[PDB]
Amino acid sequence: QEMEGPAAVHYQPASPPRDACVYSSCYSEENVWKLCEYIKNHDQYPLEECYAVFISNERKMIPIWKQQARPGDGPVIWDYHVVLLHVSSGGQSFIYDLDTVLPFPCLFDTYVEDAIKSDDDIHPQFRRKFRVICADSYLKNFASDRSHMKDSSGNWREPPPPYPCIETGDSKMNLNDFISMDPKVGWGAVYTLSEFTHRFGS
Repeated sequence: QEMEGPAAVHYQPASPPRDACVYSSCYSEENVWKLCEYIKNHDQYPLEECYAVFISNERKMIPIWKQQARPGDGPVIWDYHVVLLHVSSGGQSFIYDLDTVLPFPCLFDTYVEDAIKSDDDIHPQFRRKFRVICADSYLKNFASDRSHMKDSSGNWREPPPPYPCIETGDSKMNLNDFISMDPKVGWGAVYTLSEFTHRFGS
């Protein structure tokens, strides 16, 4: 036997269940934005406890396991993927990934163990980096005109979300500044996988 060294065993989700959330496949940056907006307006949790987390790397090829786009034990290779992180007040973190087959939400350590896995034996050009943006900053600064989702003829590669493009007073398109893992670009903090787990893991 081993006991753990606050637990949040009665943690109340910051969002509705998965199937009740606004969602479009291949627009996880917007799916997470919409979760942030829900949390802002629901007055249950301080928005500052929440973060948008972009996952990508220099070559824009990151494996993520336990993804609904590929059922089974293999990974999806994304150019980037976005999830929501809630650091609950007691210290336990939860990941909200509308594309995972893991629970929604999922304990942070379980998400890292099963969906991310170790980079130790991964070919180095697939290794994962994480850009962590305060949810308040994400709502204030993110903008996407969806121009990255069109084919060479200007038609949609994947059907867009059924509402107007997210824009701010300052920008109509800065998605590349969130996908980038250059800490001199954009908002938030950039972590390697081990830095990310060191910072938020139990």
